[PDB]
Amino acid sequence: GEFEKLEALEQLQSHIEGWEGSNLTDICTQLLLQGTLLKISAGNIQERAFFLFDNLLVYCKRKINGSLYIFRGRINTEVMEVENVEDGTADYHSNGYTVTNGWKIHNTAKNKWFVCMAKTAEEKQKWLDAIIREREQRESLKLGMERDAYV
Repeated sequence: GEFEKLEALEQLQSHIEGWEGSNLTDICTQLLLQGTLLKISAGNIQERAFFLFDNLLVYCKRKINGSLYIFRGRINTEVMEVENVEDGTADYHSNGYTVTNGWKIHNTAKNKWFVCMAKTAEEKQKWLDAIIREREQRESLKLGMERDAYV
């Protein structure tokens, strides 16, 4: 049930070194998707492990020692926007490199944009679908609660 998932979250976080901020078991309940993506941010091109939880996106550098990942950043999905990027696009957001299977993420709390690229079109679609699902679940929960408070 819910409790075994929380234990799983604590275990997952134990594989991430240098964690910043609140713990996964305090704000999340599930993992929608994990995978490797190319991240282009502020002139830097870096491969990262991305984790999309309910309410939270985490990205890490890939690394008895249980550490597999090095914490690099997190975004509250409530303040995250996503914008499609069409294949063949090349501008300063991608350092002038041609983007394929890519998209942009806006961290609105830090007013910061960065580009993500997957290796395949199917993997890109999997990410876009998971981002949509995360947002839909979160909005459904929130609207339900507000409906309860309002009526």
